Amino acid sequence: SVVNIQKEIDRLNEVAKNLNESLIDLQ
Amino acid sequence: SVVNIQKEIDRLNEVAKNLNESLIDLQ
Amino acid sequence: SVVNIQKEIDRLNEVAKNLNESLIDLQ
Amino acid sequence: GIGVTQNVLYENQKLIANQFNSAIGKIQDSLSSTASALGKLQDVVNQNAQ
Amino acid sequence: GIGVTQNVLYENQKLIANQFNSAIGKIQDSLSSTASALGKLQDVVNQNAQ
Amino acid sequence: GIGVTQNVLYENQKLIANQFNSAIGKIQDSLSSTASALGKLQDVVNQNAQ
Repeated sequence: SVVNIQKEIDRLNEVAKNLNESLIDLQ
Repeated sequence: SVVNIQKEIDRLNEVAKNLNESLIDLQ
Repeated sequence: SVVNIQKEIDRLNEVAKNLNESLIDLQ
Repeated sequence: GIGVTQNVLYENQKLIANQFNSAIGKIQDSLSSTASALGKLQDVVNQNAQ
Repeated sequence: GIGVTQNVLYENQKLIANQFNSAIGKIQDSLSSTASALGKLQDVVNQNAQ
Repeated sequence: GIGVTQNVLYENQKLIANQFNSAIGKIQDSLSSTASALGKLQDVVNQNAQ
């Protein structure tokens, strides 16, 4: 049997990037 | 051999839910 | 085939520990 | 004067809270995705072992 | 008056810090659980390959 | 007096923001590591199935 977890992987990489938008701007 | 990681999975789903209690209430 | 994900595991355990340094000191 | 400064501090607090809540929501999604992927792997590893 | 407003802002900061620290603790637990699950999977995948 | 208290509150906000940003950076790294490990597992599980 094969496993398909690509949607989960894609989402983790997406959040790893878009957490940049949650950073607090010191300036 | 079989793998048993159900306790870890349960804990991840538990924290995914109970992080609701860590949210800051704007009101 | 074998899998090698030890560097990822090491990093997760490292961050689990060094997040202590990101805590806000109430005192 | 002081009321302007009070409001600057209050607006900062609202920004901190909104950014924090946004991050927590994204982290919650990530934890559900991690759990989902791990359960799928557990199932297939065990199916192939059997 | 201003001292009431100062205290409102300070209590908000204590709330922000306590909620943040609570979330970090839960996230730390989640990272340890993720690492634990991944190591168990690595071990069994490699055992079955061998 | 009030300006001292205003500055105490402002320094607290800068601390909260810096600690939060630090934690988010570490969590981002952790999510990339999790995704990386999961993709490696998916690949090898499927290779051994085939």
